Amino acid sequence: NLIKQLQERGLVAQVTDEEALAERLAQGPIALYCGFDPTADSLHLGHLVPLLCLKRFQQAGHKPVALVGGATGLIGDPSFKAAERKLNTEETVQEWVDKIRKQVAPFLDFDCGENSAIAANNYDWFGNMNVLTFLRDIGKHFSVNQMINKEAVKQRLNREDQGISFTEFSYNLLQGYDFACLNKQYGVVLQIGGSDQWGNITSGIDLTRRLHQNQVFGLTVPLITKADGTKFGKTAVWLDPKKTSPYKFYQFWINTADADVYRFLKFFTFMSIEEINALEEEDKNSGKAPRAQYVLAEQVTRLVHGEEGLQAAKRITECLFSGSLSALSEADFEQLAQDGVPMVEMEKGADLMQALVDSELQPSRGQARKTIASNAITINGEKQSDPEYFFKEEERLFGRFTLLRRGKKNYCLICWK
Amino acid sequence: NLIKQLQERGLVAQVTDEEALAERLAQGPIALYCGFDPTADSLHLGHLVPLLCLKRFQQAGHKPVALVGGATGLIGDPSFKAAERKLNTEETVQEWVDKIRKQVAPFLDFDCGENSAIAANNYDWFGNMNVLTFLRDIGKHFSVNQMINKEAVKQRLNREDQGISFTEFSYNLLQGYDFACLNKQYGVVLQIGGSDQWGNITSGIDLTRRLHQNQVFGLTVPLITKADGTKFGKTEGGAVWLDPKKTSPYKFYQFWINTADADVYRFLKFFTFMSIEEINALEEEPRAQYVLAEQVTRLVHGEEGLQAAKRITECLFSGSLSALSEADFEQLAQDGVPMVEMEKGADLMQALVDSELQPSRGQARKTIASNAITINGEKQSDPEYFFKEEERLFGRFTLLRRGKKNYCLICWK
Ligand SMILES: Nc1ccn([C@@H]2O[C@H](COS(=O)(=O)NC(=O)[C@@H](N)Cc3ccc(O)cc3)[C@@H](O)[C@H]2O)c(=O)n1
Ligand SMILES: Nc1ccn([C@@H]2O[C@H](COS(=O)(=O)NC(=O)[C@@H](N)Cc3ccc(O)cc3)[C@@H](O)[C@H]2O)c(=O)n1
Ligand SMILES: [Cl-]
Repeated sequence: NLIKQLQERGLVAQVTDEEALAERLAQGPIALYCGFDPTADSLHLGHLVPLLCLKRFQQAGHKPVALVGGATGLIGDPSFKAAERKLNTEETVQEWVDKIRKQVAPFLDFDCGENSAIAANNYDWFGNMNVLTFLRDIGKHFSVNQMINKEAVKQRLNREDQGISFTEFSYNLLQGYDFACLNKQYGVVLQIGGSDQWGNITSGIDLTRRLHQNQVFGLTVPLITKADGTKFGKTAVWLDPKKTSPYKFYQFWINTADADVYRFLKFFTFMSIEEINALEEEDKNSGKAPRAQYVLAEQVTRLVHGEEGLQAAKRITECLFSGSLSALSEADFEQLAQDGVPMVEMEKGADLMQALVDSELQPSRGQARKTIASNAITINGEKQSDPEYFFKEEERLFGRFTLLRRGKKNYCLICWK
Repeated sequence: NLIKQLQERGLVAQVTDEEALAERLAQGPIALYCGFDPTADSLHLGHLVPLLCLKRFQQAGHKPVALVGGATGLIGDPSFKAAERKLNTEETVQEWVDKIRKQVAPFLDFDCGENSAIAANNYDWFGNMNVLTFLRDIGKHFSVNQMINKEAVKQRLNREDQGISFTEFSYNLLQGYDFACLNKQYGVVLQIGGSDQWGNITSGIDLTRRLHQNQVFGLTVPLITKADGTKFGKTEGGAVWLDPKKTSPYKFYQFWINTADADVYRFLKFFTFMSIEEINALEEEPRAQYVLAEQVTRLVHGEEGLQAAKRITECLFSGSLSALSEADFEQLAQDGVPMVEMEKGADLMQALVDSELQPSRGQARKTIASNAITINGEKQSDPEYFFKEEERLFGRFTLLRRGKKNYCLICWK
């Protein structure tokens, strides 16, 4: 029972007619879908949970359809968003569409027979639909009375100053129609998404019933919450390495709290529930701190960034920890400059004293002198006690980088020129 | 000032930026519009007041655009309507568009130089507009918070069972964009309509600022009211239509004759081109109901229509029918007097029973014997009487009267 398995991982927030759906799943393979709107040039961890759920359905023999919102990204989903978003250009949305389609593709199997993945784009049907056709054939089935009371938009109707345009208000109908379209095109009978998408999903179930007279289902995945109450992925943790480096991504998982690590293994990895429970039991019964954060970091970094990406994240982690930077490549230093450690700009010939001031590692030049004399500053992991020390020509790695460290953990990469 | 002249006729319910509109009108000809949606095969008396206002503006040198809602008629205006309307088909709406366009045309001048009237149809811009273009280019300028606060839809936003669909809720944007579209195509700077249209007009004014950076104005006419509080133009038969096949010229003329004294002077101002000074002079007296009937019947049905209405009224008052044509008896059969279809050979007693002028043959006999019945205006007091063939006028009609006023037209099969 796939639904029961997903429930056991904590991956089911809500599900329409659970018995009929589980009966349909047990009968044989179904076609299902999840949509992703292009509101940026990359997906982030928030999007990864339902994307991996598409893969979990596919592993059970079901056929996943990953829709990219070519049309809906030109409209804007207001679902649980406090403010109206500016419209993006057709040109920008198209660029993002191609980037998101290409980022999604490696997470699903496009070559496993009858249940092979499908890439879809709702611009295929909205790009040539007339307004009167939309208002009549689709709009007649929506009650504004019900629409204005939906949890996803109700708060936007409290104050006109923090209101909702007719454009964003119409979004719910567009997503509704997509479900009817995919049902007609591929026999899609299930739509999945994060919990904020419930209302957009249920509109699609109801519309499919009115237009195609078919029974379809919805299933939502919970929005990720931390046990301490703070906002998840607040450092967004992007999937694109040029937005969030494999090193920053790996470190994000390493620093998961003990209260979140087992839930996160369930949500973000393909480890069996038995292996995750064995790992939790081992951490519970070992007289030591948990090791689960290391397993989670390895699993998700390999999944998103491959073995190359995981090996770079570990190599960088190792070199920063050990102090020895000889193993680091220029590409590894580029990850550090991007987002791995705080970084600053400085011209070659600088004394160790002045490097510490602009990096915000020291308040003044007078303080810098005593901190060097106390043998508290390292240059590329080598202890340097001389206050009057100037960096050697071999110390500027790839003629552009030097890693400053004050104490055990305060870093600043200097990007030379 | 044309605005002040409309105000003294009581034709101004609301007007936007009034001092600026008055100054724009005084400077020279403007282009203005009023829209009419196809929800029937004919307009009715409710549509006449804004239609005549387009003519009032054209007489002052302005250029009227009479819009027929080929696209909006496929959507449905919910403004101050208690319930959701069923959608009409594209084929039905198109038939009605052509009928309404043809009905409107004689009221305006399409051949008077620069200010010649224009027939417009919003299907010309919405019939092919892409949904994403409409949602982005138009819908982004509309606040749902403002829309739900429009007076026209407040009664529909409290209970789902007396609710509003997304289709009817979008209507306000279509009418809003028509004003922007006409401003761009023709330099239209004013929209007029009944007072129920205020919210739809103001959305168009706002949208025109947002889209074209142009200042445009709105003016509404009051919804015609009756002093006694009852609905205007609601007769026993229903609405008072402009189409003579729905409401005969005679029935039309009689509706106006029977206007209450408390309404007649106000109605002369709304429905006629008589000067305000003459109406006020007429009030000093009444001839007003006859003047109102003559003016509005001539305006809607022409001189022929008015003459037919007067000739029928006179023949029915006098009982003398020789002046009636077969077309006049057709008006009587349609809606002029009660009518009954009968097989030839029926006796006078049976015609009285079948027409419900009498409850039984026995009673009919006494009523005939009492000299209460006329056949084509001639007394017939023989209770055993059978109609003569010559009494079937045009081989088809025989008008019966019981007492001095109860008519029934027999239409022979
Ligand atoms: N922090 C977050 C952010 C997003 N998500 C989930 O990720 C998925 C993609 O997020 S999204 O791109 O913002 N999605 C939307 O805006 C959806 N309206 C996209 C869409 C769905 C179906 C369709 O027919 C057309 C379009 C959705 O299922 C969200 O619920 C999430 O789970 N947690
Ligand atoms: N009893 C009545 C009935 C109608 N009217 C007035 O007659 C005019 C036509 O009536 S109507 O056909 O119901 N009008 C509508 O539905 C308008 N929404 C038609 C319309 C206007 C502008 C536009 O760009 C597109 C469409 C409108 O101005 C009404 O306010 C009136 O004054 N009294
Ligand atoms: Cl006879």
